[PDB]
Amino acid sequence: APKAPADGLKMDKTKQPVVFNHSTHKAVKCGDCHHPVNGKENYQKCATAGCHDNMDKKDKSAKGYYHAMHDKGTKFKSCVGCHLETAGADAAKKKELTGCKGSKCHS
Ligand code: HEC
Ligand code: HEC
Ligand code: HEC
Ligand code: HEC
Repeated sequence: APKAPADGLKMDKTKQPVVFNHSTHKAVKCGDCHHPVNGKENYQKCATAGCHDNMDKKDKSAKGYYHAMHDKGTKFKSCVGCHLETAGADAAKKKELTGCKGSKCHS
């Protein structure tokens, strides 16, 4: 059994880095993010080679890193996708959780 790491993890593959905290996602099952691949939940970094390693922000295939982090209608919920659902009709929360600028993701 893997262990949830400590808060303050940096997602820094790009020029727009994001801090991910596990302690704020306790309500979400590990497997919802560290999703099955070949029938087993995979705990490798999302951008591991052969994973979401296409750094072209325009790509919409499963390989696209930007895509996996931001899109709706994806096989597993994206950061933004889940956050949208979470905020509901609350404009303040929408800003905080889904804003492109001045949000909890991107200052
Ligand atoms: C989505 C909301 C997540 C849930 C729920 C959990 N984790 Fe997570 N974890 C997530 C991210 C985006 C990252 C960073 C990965 C990257 O590419 O930077 C992590 C990181 C981990 C790690 C470290 C992996 C590494 O750096 O090699 C581990 C071991 C880990 N997470 C385990 C873990 C467990 C045990 C969880 C449930 C209790 C869990 N995660 C939930 C996103 C999300
Ligand atoms: C390689 C071993 C991977 C790792 C580590 C992570 N992902 Fe993944 N992801 C991978 C595949 C092969 C696929 C398709 C799975 C399938 O059954 O089709 C996915 C899919 C996604 C999706 C859906 C994309 C879409 O529908 O267009 C998302 C949103 C996603 N993956 C996100 C994600 C994140 C946040 C991860 C790190 C915590 C991560 N994946 C790890 C391969 C691999
Ligand atoms: C649902 C399946 C989620 C997914 C996938 C991810 N996040 Fe999330 N996030 C979720 C909830 C329910 C909450 C708390 C909402 C609240 O304010 O009440 C959060 C919160 C965040 C935050 C703010 C708190 C913090 O940890 O600073 C951030 C910055 C955040 N989430 C980032 C984030 C990223 C980078 C994700 C993809 C890798 C991601 N979330 C996925 C629910 C869900
Ligand atoms: C957290 C829930 C996010 C919010 C809200 C938005 N984005 Fe994001 N973004 C997120 C992550 C996890 C990442 C990758 C971090 C890393 O560097 O590893 C990003 C990155 C970007 C980038 C960089 C793309 C590139 O140069 O490769 C861009 C341009 C970006 N994000 C744009 C963007 C927009 C337009 C958003 C509103 C719709 C937005 N982000 C919100 C997570 C989060």
